[PDB]
Amino acid sequence: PRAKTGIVRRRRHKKVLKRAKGFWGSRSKQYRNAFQTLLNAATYEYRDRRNKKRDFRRLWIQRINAGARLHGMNYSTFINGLKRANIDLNRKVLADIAAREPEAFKALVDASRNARQ
Amino acid sequence: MKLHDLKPTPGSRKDRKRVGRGPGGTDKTAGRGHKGQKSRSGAGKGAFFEGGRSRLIARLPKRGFNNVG
Amino acid sequence: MFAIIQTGGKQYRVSEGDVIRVESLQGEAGDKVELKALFVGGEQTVFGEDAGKYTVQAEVVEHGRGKKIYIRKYKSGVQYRRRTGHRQNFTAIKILGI
Amino acid sequence: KTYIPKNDEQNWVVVDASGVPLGRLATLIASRIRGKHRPDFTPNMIQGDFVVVINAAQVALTGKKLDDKVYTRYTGYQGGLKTETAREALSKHPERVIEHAVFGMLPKGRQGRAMHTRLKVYAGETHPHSAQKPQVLKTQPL
Amino acid sequence: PKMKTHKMAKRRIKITGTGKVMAFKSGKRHQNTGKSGDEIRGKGKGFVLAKAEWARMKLMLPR
RNA sequence: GUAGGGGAGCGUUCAGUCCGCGGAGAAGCCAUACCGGAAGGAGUGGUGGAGCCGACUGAAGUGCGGAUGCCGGCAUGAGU
RNA sequence: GCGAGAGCUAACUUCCGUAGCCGAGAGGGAAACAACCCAGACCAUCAGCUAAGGUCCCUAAAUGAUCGCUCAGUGGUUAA
RNA sequence: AACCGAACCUGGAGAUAGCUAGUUCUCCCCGAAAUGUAUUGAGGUACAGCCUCGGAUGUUGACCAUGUCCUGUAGAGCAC
RNA sequence: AAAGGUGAAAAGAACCCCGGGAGGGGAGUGAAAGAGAACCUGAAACCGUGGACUUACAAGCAGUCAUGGCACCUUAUGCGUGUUAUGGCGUGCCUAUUGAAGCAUGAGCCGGCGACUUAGACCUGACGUGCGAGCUUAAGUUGAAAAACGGAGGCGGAGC
Ligand SMILES: [Ca+2]
Ligand SMILES: [Ca+2]
Ligand SMILES: [Mg+2]
Ligand SMILES: [Mg+2]
Ligand SMILES: [Mg+2]
Ligand SMILES: [Mg+2]
Ligand SMILES: [Mg+2]
Ligand SMILES: [Mg+2]
Ligand SMILES: [Mg+2]
Ligand SMILES: [Mg+2]
Ligand SMILES: [Mg+2]
Ligand SMILES: [Mg+2]
Ligand SMILES: [Mg+2]
Ligand SMILES: [Mg+2]
Ligand SMILES: [Mg+2]
Ligand SMILES: [Mg+2]
Ligand SMILES: [Mg+2]
Ligand SMILES: [Mg+2]
Ligand SMILES: [Mg+2]
Ligand SMILES: [Mg+2]
Ligand SMILES: [Mg+2]
Ligand SMILES: [Mg+2]
Ligand SMILES: [Mg+2]
Ligand SMILES: [Mg+2]
Ligand SMILES: [Mg+2]
Ligand SMILES: [Mg+2]
Ligand SMILES: [Mg+2]
Ligand SMILES: [Mg+2]
Ligand SMILES: [Mg+2]
Ligand SMILES: [Mg+2]
Ligand SMILES: [Mg+2]
Ligand SMILES: [Mg+2]
Ligand SMILES: [Mg+2]
Ligand SMILES: [Mg+2]
Ligand SMILES: [Mg+2]
Ligand SMILES: [Mg+2]
Ligand SMILES: [Mg+2]
Ligand SMILES: [Mg+2]
Ligand SMILES: [Mg+2]
Ligand SMILES: [Mg+2]
Ligand SMILES: [Mg+2]
Ligand SMILES: [Mg+2]
Ligand SMILES: [Mg+2]
Ligand SMILES: [Mg+2]
Ligand SMILES: [Mg+2]
Ligand SMILES: [Mg+2]
Ligand SMILES: [Mg+2]
Ligand SMILES: [Mg+2]
Ligand SMILES: [Mg+2]
Ligand SMILES: [Mg+2]
Ligand SMILES: [Mg+2]
Ligand SMILES: [Mg+2]
Ligand SMILES: [Mg+2]
Ligand SMILES: [Mg+2]
Ligand SMILES: [Mg+2]
Ligand SMILES: [Mg+2]
Ligand SMILES: [Mg+2]
Ligand SMILES: [Mg+2]
Ligand SMILES: [Mg+2]
Ligand SMILES: [Mg+2]
Ligand SMILES: [Mg+2]
Ligand SMILES: [Mg+2]
Ligand SMILES: [Mg+2]
Ligand SMILES: [Mg+2]
Ligand SMILES: [Mg+2]
Ligand SMILES: [Mg+2]
Ligand SMILES: [Mg+2]
Ligand SMILES: [Mg+2]
Ligand SMILES: [Mg+2]
Ligand SMILES: [Mg+2]
Ligand SMILES: [Mg+2]
Repeated sequence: PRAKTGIVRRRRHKKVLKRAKGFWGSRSKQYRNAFQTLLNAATYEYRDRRNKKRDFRRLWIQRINAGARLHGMNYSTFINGLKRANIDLNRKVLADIAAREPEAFKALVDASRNARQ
Repeated sequence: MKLHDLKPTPGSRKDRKRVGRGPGGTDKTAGRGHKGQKSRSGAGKGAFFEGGRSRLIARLPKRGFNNVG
Repeated sequence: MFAIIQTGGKQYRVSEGDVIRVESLQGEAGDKVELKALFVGGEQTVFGEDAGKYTVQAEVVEHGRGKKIYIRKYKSGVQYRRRTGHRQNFTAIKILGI
Repeated sequence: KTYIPKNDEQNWVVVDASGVPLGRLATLIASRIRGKHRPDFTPNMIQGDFVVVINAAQVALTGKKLDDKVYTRYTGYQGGLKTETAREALSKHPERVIEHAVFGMLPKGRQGRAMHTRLKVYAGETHPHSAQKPQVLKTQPL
Repeated sequence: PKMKTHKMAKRRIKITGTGKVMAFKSGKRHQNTGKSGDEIRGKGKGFVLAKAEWARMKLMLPR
């Protein structure tokens, strides 16, 4: 019994090719560059996911001291003074509190400063 | 009995090694190691310096009895 | 405003059905109790432990299984290419509490 | 999940460089351009302000406004580096010196080139952007 | 098929026993010898060790 | 985690047995946001116009990106 | 890196010993950078703490506090 | 008879090739070596050494402490 | 060397239209001309026409992740789909190597062909079955829509 490759290879190739949407040029049309681009793209997808965690970390922080200094203290002497205010621990995305309710972020500034005295 | 439902004893047939055929195992170089005289093959049980040649004490015949302990 | 502090469940203030990591006990009406970490009511803020005594009731809605991803991984010149599937379970919970 | 804003607003301010150390006036203006004073809201968008630098001519400089500050530009032609306008000389056109400092502290990508638009340097005491009434920043931080 | 390597047979390597490979003791054959009288005698019958698998298939049918 | 050893498996053709499907439409082809831990598998629609799926067992010419690999088609250089 | 020979007490030299790394080691730092510093990646999270290394703006984080030192851009290139 | 230090064709013939290149489906478990001897040996092999699988045994393994013996380097010294 | 296929049946397209023709458009036949003789299916590379979203201060292994914009709504109003602008990050693949983005090998692209096999009463192990102190046949004979018979001989059983 002979068992030629037919239908198998086209199906595999077409699944690779379909992963290529708006890939530029022969990235979208030739199988070999499509598959090769996907190897490097693997690298990027995994690394980036882990990194995106750390990137939103950064955006968080960068808003929080901007509001903090608007109230006359930096990030450092703030997220300290909430933690030194101990039970105050809300921590996760204080960014949004600073970015939408300033009546609240002002009270948190007063709390941190009271804790540092 | 159902021939659909015949089943060989588990463990009595194992599958052949399919050497080649992926990076899911046994990639590129087959079972083999890389370079070297491992390639289309030959040469037997021989070390190709000096094969432990010990001397020879010899007598050709024999004939032995059938045993009934 | 209200959001899971995605370490597990603890949160601030305001009521709206939302996703979370799985909650063990199922069906509905888990009524799962929630402990305040912040509140803004009447825009009258109360926070940290003082607010934490405040309750937040919330019923369980549905168990789920969020959208699929692939864990695919690659290294160079070494034949290291591996592909696997993954899918995270979750738990809708409808906010309701004080 | 995280809040991102409009683009709706543009806010102007005059910085007085008169007697300030350059370089420190530099980072002050560069941050007010980047948008780090309001919450950075989003990196993608230039939420930063328009800045008007007046009395740019009188910027102070320490150690050597001579001798030290050798600004340099390369021309594309062989022998085209020997273009080292340096020093006090560029305070014959002061608005560029300040404008160079700030530009080295904005990022080099497509936003930064666009952010260059938001710096408005006038060497004299006066500025003509009266129409967008800017009001003032000033000295130092905390 | 499968030959025995007849270089194994009347040569040392008796196959015999609990499956282990005896061999002889070698130096001072009938090449010249002054040397000791307690070595000229201690050349009777040795038995090798970590090569046996090679020796066996030289002569697995015990000729 | 490289050579290497071990484990469990996906898909292709052929064969035996079963369950069946097909001109009110089969394989093949084409699109797709569904499913499975992967190899993969289904749903629906378009095309086609005569054969074919699923399950269990068996046997293999059984899985390609490379080989200045082969055959064929078509491009670039260029309206030069 | 340490201990030695050969070498000019040269070499990203060569040859032994010894520990660690790369080889097959991703991640953070060292501008870039196999070997150096921190640390060994089962999968997911728009949660928290630290290590090396950092906290003027590119660029996450004290234009930090207290004593001094250097007015050379020393910092940011050897010596008799 | 358009390539003559030994023509062309067919055959042995799939010459031989310690040399180059290539060797394709998937996830899981473990995980090396570039050392030592020998070699018409040095980019090849044989046996060790390091990997894995299965069986047997069953802490015999690992650091660390105490006890005990062995040693002529660092340093030092000038008694050869 | 390459080699193939209208349709069940030639019923193989009278007649008309543009054209020297070639080619086509109708009318007819036929279930179908979505079969018309460059005659089953008709993938891919390659060439085009139309549409959506886009692009003429931009430095770029061609992606990836994040967010805004504009379309769209048949596994589909969502944790959607397509496409964009902008930020962050980001040194093709293989081979060969102490060490490859390498200015080191290979490759224009796509399709198909393309490499660990077979053999032998041969050795040596793992797993599984039958019979077990014993196990088994070879050549062949006779029967074959099927398999039985056939102890010659082979392996244990004694070693030095
Ligand atoms: Ca022309
Ligand atoms: Ca030309
Ligand atoms: Mg990345
Ligand atoms: Mg934080
Ligand atoms: Mg086999
Ligand atoms: Mg395997
Ligand atoms: Mg090779
Ligand atoms: Mg060969
Ligand atoms: Mg031989
Ligand atoms: Mg010799
Ligand atoms: Mg790479
Ligand atoms: Mg490598
Ligand atoms: Mg004997
Ligand atoms: Mg149909
Ligand atoms: Mg499909
Ligand atoms: Mg028909
Ligand atoms: Mg084959
Ligand atoms: Mg390959
Ligand atoms: Mg090819
Ligand atoms: Mg060709
Ligand atoms: Mg010397
Ligand atoms: Mg060296
Ligand atoms: Mg190597
Ligand atoms: Mg390592
Ligand atoms: Mg690393
Ligand atoms: Mg690194
Ligand atoms: Mg870096
Ligand atoms: Mg460096
Ligand atoms: Mg280096
Ligand atoms: Mg690396
Ligand atoms: Mg911390
Ligand atoms: Mg530290
Ligand atoms: Mg900062
Ligand atoms: Mg200071
Ligand atoms: Mg001639
Ligand atoms: Mg001719
Ligand atoms: Mg000749
Ligand atoms: Mg040949
Ligand atoms: Mg021959
Ligand atoms: Mg020869
Ligand atoms: Mg491991
Ligand atoms: Mg010797
Ligand atoms: Mg060697
Ligand atoms: Mg060995
Ligand atoms: Mg074991
Ligand atoms: Mg022991
Ligand atoms: Mg012990
Ligand atoms: Mg000394
Ligand atoms: Mg016909
Ligand atoms: Mg015509
Ligand atoms: Mg005509
Ligand atoms: Mg009709
Ligand atoms: Mg037609
Ligand atoms: Mg047709
Ligand atoms: Mg025609
Ligand atoms: Mg037909
Ligand atoms: Mg056709
Ligand atoms: Mg067109
Ligand atoms: Mg177009
Ligand atoms: Mg321009
Ligand atoms: Mg533009
Ligand atoms: Mg260009
Ligand atoms: Mg982009
Ligand atoms: Mg080299
Ligand atoms: Mg490199
Ligand atoms: Mg190149
Ligand atoms: Mg190259
Ligand atoms: Mg080479
Ligand atoms: Mg080339
Ligand atoms: Mg036999
Ligand atoms: Mg025979």
